[PDB]
Amino acid sequence: ANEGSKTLQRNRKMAMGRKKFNMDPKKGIQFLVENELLQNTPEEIARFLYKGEGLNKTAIGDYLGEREELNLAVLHAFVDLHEFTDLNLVQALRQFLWSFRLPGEAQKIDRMMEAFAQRYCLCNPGVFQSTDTCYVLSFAVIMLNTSLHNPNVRDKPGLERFVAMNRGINEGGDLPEELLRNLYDSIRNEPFKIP
Repeated sequence: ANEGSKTLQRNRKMAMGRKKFNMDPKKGIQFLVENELLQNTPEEIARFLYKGEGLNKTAIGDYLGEREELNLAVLHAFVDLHEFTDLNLVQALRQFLWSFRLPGEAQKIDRMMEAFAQRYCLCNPGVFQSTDTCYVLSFAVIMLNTSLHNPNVRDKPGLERFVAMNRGINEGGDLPEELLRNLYDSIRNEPFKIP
């Protein structure tokens, strides 16, 4: 056909695919793939969602939380797009929790946080020797953020309470108190921005 026309038609179909995605993620991806606007590979779908241009963060999280094989592969590729080397756990969490909004269903959140924990540990080999320590401490940080910054939680845990709540999780030992302190202060001073 002709180049200018084809480009303009493609750009509007792309805009349509975004709206479709935002109503129903699987249908949006289907429209873009069938119209040759997106390659149907786990990494190309993950880059598309990571860019997130005109996409609702809730719908990104909904797609990433589906149980079928391709969605799990896209989730793993999406987490691999995040660079976490030399970031502390809070810095890495701020970045991750901004790229999409977590689904409500506990089983979907579990898959997503497990994938995060694996990426953080692979990127920072010295920090946590167990992915279970990273997973548990990630939820501790998320809950601390709610406790310190939600006015409905009366009596916010102090640093000593936060240290004592996490004893025993570092392969039977404790995490360095300087690590716990730095995470606590980072959260006290700057709440997570949730999309």
